[PDB]
Amino acid sequence: MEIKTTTTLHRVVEETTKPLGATLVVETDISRKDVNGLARGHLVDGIPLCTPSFYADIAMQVGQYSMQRLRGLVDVSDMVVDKALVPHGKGPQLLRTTLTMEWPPKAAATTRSAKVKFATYFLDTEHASCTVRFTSDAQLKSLRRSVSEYKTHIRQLHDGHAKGQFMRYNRKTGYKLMSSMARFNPDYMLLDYLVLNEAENEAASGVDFSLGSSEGTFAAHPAHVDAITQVAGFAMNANDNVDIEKQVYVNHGWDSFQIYQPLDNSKSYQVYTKMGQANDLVHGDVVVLDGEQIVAFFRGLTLRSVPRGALRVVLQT
Amino acid sequence: EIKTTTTLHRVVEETTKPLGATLVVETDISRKDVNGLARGHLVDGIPLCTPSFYADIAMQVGQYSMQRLRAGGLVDVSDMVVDKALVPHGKGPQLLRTTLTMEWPPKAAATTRSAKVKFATYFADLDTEHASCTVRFTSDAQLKSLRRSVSEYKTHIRQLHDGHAKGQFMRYNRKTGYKLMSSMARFNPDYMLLDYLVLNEAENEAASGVDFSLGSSEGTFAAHPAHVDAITQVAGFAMNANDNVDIEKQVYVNHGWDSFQIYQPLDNSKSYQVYTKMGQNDLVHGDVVVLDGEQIVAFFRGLTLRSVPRGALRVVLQT
Ligand SMILES: CCCCCCCCCCCCCCCC(=O)O
Ligand SMILES: CCCCCCCCCCCCCCCC(=O)O
Repeated sequence: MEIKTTTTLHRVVEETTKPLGATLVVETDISRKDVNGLARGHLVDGIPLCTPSFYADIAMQVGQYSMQRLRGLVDVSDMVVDKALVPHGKGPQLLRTTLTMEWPPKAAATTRSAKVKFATYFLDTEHASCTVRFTSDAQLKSLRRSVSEYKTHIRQLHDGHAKGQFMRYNRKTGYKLMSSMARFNPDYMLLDYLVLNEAENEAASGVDFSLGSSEGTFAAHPAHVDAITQVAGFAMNANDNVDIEKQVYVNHGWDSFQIYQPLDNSKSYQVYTKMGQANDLVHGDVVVLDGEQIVAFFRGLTLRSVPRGALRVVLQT
Repeated sequence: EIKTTTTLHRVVEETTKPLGATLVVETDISRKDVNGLARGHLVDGIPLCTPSFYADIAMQVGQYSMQRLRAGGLVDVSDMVVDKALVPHGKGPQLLRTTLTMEWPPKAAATTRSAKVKFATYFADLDTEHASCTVRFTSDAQLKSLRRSVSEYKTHIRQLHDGHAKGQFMRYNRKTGYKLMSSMARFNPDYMLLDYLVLNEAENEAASGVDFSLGSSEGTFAAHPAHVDAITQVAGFAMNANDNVDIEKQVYVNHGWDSFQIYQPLDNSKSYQVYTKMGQNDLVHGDVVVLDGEQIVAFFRGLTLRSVPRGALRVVLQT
């Protein structure tokens, strides 16, 4: 019955079932040595930051649990990041995840979504929220039919590079290109290579999870998931016309995220995205493949253009 | 005469004698017409004067001394050694004094072919000794040799472009290249003159198009500091842009060079082709050639870069 504790889910604070719904509150001390390093995924202006993928992992966990006890794909949807979470590492820093569900009398078994909120307590700060959904395989089946199409897009990008049309970045050079904006926890530096067609903010990347350490138990390793979103972040910020000393594209959230095959830390995967031009926001889909197999998919991944200076000022505040 | 220019403000001392002579000139790097120019690179928020700044002044005091001791010449800024960083504070006057000294037999001075030059800052009524070099009134032997190798340099350049066209080498557009180096150093906009650069990392070999029309370069000079620094930037980028070089830990910085000659004016409206093969203690060296189509424009022989810890660099500059 009880939910399994993991590297990213440490304790159950509250769990109460009710006739018209239920509530599940879990806790994670992001200062604990087995997870503190992981909670510090990005580094901006010397300030450590927790990535959206961190919340997504916990969401999948409390979602998969809730879905299994009222009765198989869990979609971490409508992800919204409101305030940065800085893992200070000075004693306990409790991140509380609250999941809530509602349903008509004796109809709990048909519930297909739940609201999730993420906030730290010493209330400290409300950081993010999302809606976990127990979705259908309609999208998966659709993606499977488009596999050859994605493969062709990927192939065309490599052919373009082979003709000197698009840039191909080796891992260390790509991270170097982004280094004035942000540095990454070594365990998060999983992009092996990336071919970028700047004209369409379109990229094909090889992500190799064997390039980092990922010990622990998770639903979806935060480093693996963040790596997937990094392909889109790089596609935007690596454009010749984007001056990262003045304006940069940062994570905002996403509309939908589904994983169909476990994210193996010994394997490499192919990631493809065409973000496009796009007010203040840009959005696009990101697909992950393992050869001919559909592994995961972000629908509506959203990035926001913000002043580099303002970003710094806020983080330093 | 010793015409004053944007980088040479006034004569502090000039004494000619039987066994030689001395020429001391002064440059207030805070003056509005040259202050921005003296701030070529920015490392950890600290502005830095580039070696090319000294080279410009050296060419000036050198050309002057040369044309003066003769009844009529290529000036080589050789043995350039940069000892201490020069940080243009912009807090009032900052006097950079250039001292040139010559020596010769009692017979005739018209045969003098070199002069010692030193660069150091002094307060208003010594601050730090920054660099030194030996200006030489050289022959055209090297120029003639370089002209015979033009087709060879052209082929190296062509091969780099052909490699890129096959996906073998990286080609960096101007802004992307500066972005790649931005965590290590930022540049005065007038110094961001590299239009594109094709790099063969295996041999730290690069072919770059430098376009002087990409920056502002108003004023009078012998060799504009931004133009000359841009030439050396091709080699600096070739080294620091290697995938195996982690600029968060180690970086290749300017050290100086053995020889530098300019054969054609460095026109601020033109673009030029720059080629270097730096190849593999803590020092690396190589030659850098500048072409204008089929014409040899300039040449650095023995340009030297030094590998230094990124953090140590920061600590030193902050001090
Ligand atoms: C082969 C390329 C390797 C380099 C990959 C770099 C990934 C860059 C991702 C840019 C987004 C990071 C910006 C941090 C701010 C934020 O999103 O909250
Ligand atoms: C097309 C490429 C454009 C980018 C050109 C970047 C030139 C980088 C040069 C690296 C040397 C700069 C290091 C400063 C420290 C020093 O030399 O004293």
